[PDB]
Amino acid sequence: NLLTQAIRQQYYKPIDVDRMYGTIDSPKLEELF
Amino acid sequence: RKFTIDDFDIVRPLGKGKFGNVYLAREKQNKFIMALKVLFKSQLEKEGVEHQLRREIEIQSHLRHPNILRMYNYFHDRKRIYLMLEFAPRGELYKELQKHGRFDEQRSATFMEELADALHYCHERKVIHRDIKPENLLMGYKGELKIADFGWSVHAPSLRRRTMCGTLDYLPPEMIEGKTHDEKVDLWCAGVLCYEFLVGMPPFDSPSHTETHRRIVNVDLKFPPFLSDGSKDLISKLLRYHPPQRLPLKGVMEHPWVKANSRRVLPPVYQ
Ligand SMILES: CCS(=O)(=O)Nc1ccc2c(c1)C(/C(=N/c1ccc(CN3CCCCC3)cc1)c1ccccc1)C(=O)N2
Repeated sequence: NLLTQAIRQQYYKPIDVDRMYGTIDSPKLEELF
Repeated sequence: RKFTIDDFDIVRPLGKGKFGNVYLAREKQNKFIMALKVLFKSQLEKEGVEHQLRREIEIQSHLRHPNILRMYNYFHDRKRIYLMLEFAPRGELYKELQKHGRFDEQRSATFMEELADALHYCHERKVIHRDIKPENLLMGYKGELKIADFGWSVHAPSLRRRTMCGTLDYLPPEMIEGKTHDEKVDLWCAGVLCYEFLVGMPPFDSPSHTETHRRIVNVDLKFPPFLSDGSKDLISKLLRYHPPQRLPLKGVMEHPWVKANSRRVLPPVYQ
């Protein structure tokens, strides 16, 4: 479908994951358990 | 603000993972497809894998390499812990090996160059993987190896290690013998892996754990006739009884058989 085609565009057009995700806060490890 | 499950559209399940199901999902704001591993807080605690999952997350979340499955972030709710992970479109490497029986030299060498590069990145950070085997590897859009599980991994800044861990056919002699071990256990496992890629079975395969232990500690390596001299040279240089004598990871990447056969391609990077 346009998922296979969506997966292909992700490979060729990488996003700035380090910024788009590596910047967002995350729960502390203590909180998790 | 951090992430919540409402930030994603769950497309479909991808299968069972370690202590949790994995689902293909798309993060809404970016319409970015990723895998979501879902763990139940109560199952974890009741299975005593709390101080185990933390280490796996603690290590995997800080590794950024094309051949290491990326953990983008993670979040939790009342009952679940969600890991936002890189989606590896081609799935399980072990399934591909099982389907083909054995890989040809090109495929094996490419995987070996990728593996060595990723393990070198880990070692430069004092991370020892300790459980390299086909089942812990996934494959990217273009078939690139992705180390995807870090269950036995350890950040070992100084002191040697004593824990026996890993998988039977992949254990280095030093673990079987109860000695301390260091990052060189990954060099041994890489040699077992190259052999299994090319042959379809690990080198010390035996009916009992005692006979396999025996074959490993005597490095009872018997090369099938169809292997090239180059692949045997590389395997023989990794599967050395003495850890100090094993070929370094940089050596695997520069080995002639790897250079002559690898068709490794680096994924496009952002910019
Ligand atoms: C190895 C870490 S784990 O927690 O055990 N599982 C894991 C971790 C992170 C993931 C994944 C799993 C996948 C993941 N990807 C995957 C990708 C594609 C498929 C569908 N087919 C499978 C046959 C080959 C073509 C693709 C199945 C799975 C997956 C989920 C569950 C079991 C095996 C493989 C992924 O893309 N990211």
